[PDB]
Amino acid sequence: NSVFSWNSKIRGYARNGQPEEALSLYSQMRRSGIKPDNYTFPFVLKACASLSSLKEGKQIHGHVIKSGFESDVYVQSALIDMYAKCGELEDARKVFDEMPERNVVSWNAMISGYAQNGQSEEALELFREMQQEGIKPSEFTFCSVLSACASLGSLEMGKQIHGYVIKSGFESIVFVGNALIDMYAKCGSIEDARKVFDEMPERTVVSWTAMISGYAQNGQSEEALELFREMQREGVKPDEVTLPSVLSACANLGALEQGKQIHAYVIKSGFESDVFVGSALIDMYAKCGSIEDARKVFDKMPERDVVSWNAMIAAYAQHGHGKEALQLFQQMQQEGVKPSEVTFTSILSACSHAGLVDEGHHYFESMSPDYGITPRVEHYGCMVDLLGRAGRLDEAEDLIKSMPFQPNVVVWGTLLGACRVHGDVERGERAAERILELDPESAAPYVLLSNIYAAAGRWDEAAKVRKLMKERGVKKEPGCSWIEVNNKVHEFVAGDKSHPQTKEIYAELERLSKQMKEAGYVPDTKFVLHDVEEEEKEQLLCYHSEKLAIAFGLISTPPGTPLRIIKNLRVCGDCHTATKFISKIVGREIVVRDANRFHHFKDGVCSCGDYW
RNA sequence: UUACACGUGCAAAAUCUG
Ligand SMILES: [Zn+2]
Ligand SMILES: [Zn+2]
Repeated sequence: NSVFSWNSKIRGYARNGQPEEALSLYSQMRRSGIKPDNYTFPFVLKACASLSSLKEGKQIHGHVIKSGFESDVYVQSALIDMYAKCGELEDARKVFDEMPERNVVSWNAMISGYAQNGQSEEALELFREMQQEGIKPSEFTFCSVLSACASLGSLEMGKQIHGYVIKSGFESIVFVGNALIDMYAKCGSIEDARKVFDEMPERTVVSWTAMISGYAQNGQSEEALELFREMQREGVKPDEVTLPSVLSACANLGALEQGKQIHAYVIKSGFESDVFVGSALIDMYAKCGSIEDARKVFDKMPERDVVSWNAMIAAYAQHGHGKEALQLFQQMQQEGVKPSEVTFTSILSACSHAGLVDEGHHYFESMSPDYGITPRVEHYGCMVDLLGRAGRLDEAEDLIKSMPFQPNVVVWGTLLGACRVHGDVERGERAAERILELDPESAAPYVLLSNIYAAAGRWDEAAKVRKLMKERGVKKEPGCSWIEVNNKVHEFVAGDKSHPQTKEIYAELERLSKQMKEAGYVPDTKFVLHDVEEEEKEQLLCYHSEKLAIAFGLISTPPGTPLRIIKNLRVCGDCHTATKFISKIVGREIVVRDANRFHHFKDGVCSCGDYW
């Protein structure tokens, strides 16, 4: 044929997404005796960068040398991109440094090469050199350096780039705007991200995903879910990257139903084999009270990274299956998956909630010797949690002081919560004091100390701690348990008499306590922390938040149906005993969550073995 | 005049009285 005919065929396949066809035609063209020129090399090199075929890229680079195209800006810039997309920033920089003449694209190719290979600062440094040479940026430049800002978190740098974008007339480019959304979220300004998102003239799925990820990562899970529904309302179809962030919001909200819907979408749309989708699925099921479904997703997973293992390890940890979490960590090492810091936080949390004191000390002490993992403040908080639940409050406080980190509200709150369980009034005062200096607005140290005093019979003291809370304007979030029945969650506080079906819920509670009394249940009043006679103390135990949520569940669901209840507070001992009696009385498996840990009541016992 | 583009999931604690 001709060089034009060969170039047009190669050009078509290189930009269409058929890099091997472009390279096969390159070989046939060379065998044919047709000499490729500067209109062949950029598209053939583009195909190499697409396939990351470094060996062929150097082969074509050799052809460029022999053909005498070393001074061509198009050929050299394609060489920069090829080496950069092949993970060879050194050779990409050597091409860039030796170009006798470059343009914006050659600068963009090198800057994108740095930013795309975990090299965000050398990208910004080259971008700053670009101003000193008076090179006008393009939409590609601003899109690439905004991705570097997002990775580094420099908001003031990105604020300057956003301004430069507007002054350069690129604010309506969908790529540039998508970068601004991701940058602003990753830099801590979710509001500036929403402003760019709202003012956008055109929004792809990347636009909706970057906004939703920014919300779910920032705690606003109700809003990421609302934008997911609004995205479907506008006819935008989520890809395989949208659902992981969406499922992470379902896990935070206990939206077991919602998360089930996404799983059906995942099956229908062929995303079932994606690691991110699988890791988000096991995390969703676990945080929603279904360790069984979480294990099923982990089993069927065709491929697993360290996050998929860490998610299932944290799944067992949160559900009190400490031993099972430790078997998984061993198969991780046998299957050649190195443990991260997130791995050790999860297995240490598993040992804490399951009482594996010996094993918890082993993995913690062996975390840095036998593994490159160095201790974060989260691993020490796990140890304070482990010792606190084992009753070793002296070792817990001594670890807090000797900690190579500055103590926080979590690590002292762990000790304070443990003092509540074991009745250490003195240590409770000390722990509550250190929390108030760290944060004076947290209502937890007040109610905790008020509960500690009231448990000790120090009513006058407890009244003053409650008095001091009301005068400092400290507001506490109501302890409540909710239960999803027919896609409608149902919130219940202790002694709640505001529910529509209150009289049938309470009559059910009366019928239940009748059977519980015959089964041998005797409520103790030492667990009631109110200075009230015995007649109302047993009545107060009867109407706790989860006891209302159970009573509503078994009057609105068929008999024998498993019930799930999510609370924001730890269950007391007598209510843990009462739910054990209820589990066999009603013939159901009742899954109740504390602040984080899950209980499983079945056939008259709980999976925690009365250790939580 | 070719070449250069953006979005990912897994981290320890506490509120039974709002
Ligand atoms: Zn209770
Ligand atoms: Zn239990």
